[PDB]
Amino acid sequence: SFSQAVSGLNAAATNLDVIGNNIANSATYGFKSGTASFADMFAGSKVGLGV
Amino acid sequence: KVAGITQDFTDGTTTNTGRGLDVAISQNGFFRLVDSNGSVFYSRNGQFKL
Repeated sequence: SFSQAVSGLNAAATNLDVIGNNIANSATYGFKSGTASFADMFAGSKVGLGV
Repeated sequence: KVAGITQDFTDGTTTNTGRGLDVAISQNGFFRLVDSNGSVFYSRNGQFKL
């Protein structure tokens, strides 16, 4: 369906906002890098639901 | 007719991230986690915190 695709389409934007923040802060003196971590979703059925 | 939606349990590639508490099994095996209620689960994603 559309929801399974839009979940991945939405998850692939936080994983660019985080990289853009890291690129911008790569000049400072005490910055710590940030990363994101994803997990899948599963309801009572066997077909998945996305990210 | 659909007889079933079922998995494929092969192994993908391996990406060295260079952190400390990150394990990756190379073959058959599962890490055994225990829930708050006392249930037991078996997983393969191996990124841990402390």
